[PDB]
Amino acid sequence: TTVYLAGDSTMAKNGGGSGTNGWGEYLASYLSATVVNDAVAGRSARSYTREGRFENIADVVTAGDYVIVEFGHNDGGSLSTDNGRTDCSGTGAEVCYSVYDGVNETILTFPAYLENAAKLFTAKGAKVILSSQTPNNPWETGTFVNSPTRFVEYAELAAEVAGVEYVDHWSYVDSIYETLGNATVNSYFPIDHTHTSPAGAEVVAEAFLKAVVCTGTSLKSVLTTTSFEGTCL
Ligand SMILES: *[C@@H]1O[C@H](CO)[C@@H](O[C@@H]2O[C@H](CO)[C@@H](O[C@@H]3O[C@H](CO[C@@H]4O[C@H](CO[C@H]5O[C@H](CO)[C@@H](O)[C@H](O)[C@@H]5O)[C@@H](O)[C@H](O[C@H]5O[C@H](CO)[C@@H](O)[C@H](O)[C@@H]5O)[C@@H]4O)[C@@H](O)[C@H](O)[C@@H]3O)[C@H](O)[C@H]2NC(C)=O)[C@H](O)[C@H]1NC(C)=O
Ligand SMILES: *[C@@H]1O[C@H](CO)[C@@H](O)[C@H](O)[C@H]1NC(C)=O
Repeated sequence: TTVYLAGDSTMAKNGGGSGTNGWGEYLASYLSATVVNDAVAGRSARSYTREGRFENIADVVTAGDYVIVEFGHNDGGSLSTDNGRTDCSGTGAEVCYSVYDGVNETILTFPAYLENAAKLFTAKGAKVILSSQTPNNPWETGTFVNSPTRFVEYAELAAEVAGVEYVDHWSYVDSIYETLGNATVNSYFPIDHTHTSPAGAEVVAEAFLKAVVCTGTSLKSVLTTTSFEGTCL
């Protein structure tokens, strides 16, 4: 059994550089399956699709494998000044067109990109888990602010439409950050409000596993332990 990870710098090996790391690097210790971290810094559901990265996973994934997909951090912004990451606005079959990198690109909505990827994998017999994005430092201002982005609800909507599983990674990380407090959580963000230090990445990976155990996600089958702090919800 192999577990494929698709995400951005919050999940990727080496995080966003400068001594930060991604949560995907701390999962293997807790699973009895091989973990393949295909997350890449700076990608959105759009650019990950355009670069052929979902396709690459589709080529090698087999029946029984898992694929965890988590995007959102790089999916917003303005299409007016196209950075190549921003998805088309909307929750369904809306299409946007923008010239980027020498191509008049057809751009889909965030849910559509995730639904299309889920369909490719599911048809081959893989188990897909769509996960909401992790939060930027919620204590950046000295007080706790719970402010989910639109991509948290979109990931949930996508899983529902594609018929796959959903793990609310956002809520589980924000719940543990709230309890850890201001000083500790700020220490997890060494250079900006997005990229976690190795300790923050470990806490973020544990929060994903807490969410899996609490919700009864299929990944439960390859977990080596259920001893993680925090509570269900
Ligand atoms: C929530 O938790 C945070 C983190 O624990 C609390 O903030 C810390 O509070 C302690 C105690 O008050 C501060 O420690 C003091 O620091 C001063 C020196 O002044 C400061 O210098 C810091 C270092 O600067 C360098 O490093 C930075 C990081 O790499 C870099 O960005 C700089 O360019 C520079 O190279 C600096 O981080 C700090 O900035 C903060 O304060 C400014 C106030 O004017 C503000 O503009 C800025 O946005 C930051 O908030 C400040 O310049 C020492 O003289 C003193 O002895 C003591 O060690 C510590 O600096 C704070 N850290 C941070 C990250 O803010 C915070 O109080 C808690 N919030 C609440 C509401 O409780
Ligand atoms: C991109 O393609 C769409 C649909 O084919 C078209 O309407 C639009 O004008 C094209 N963009 C440019 C800059 O030509």
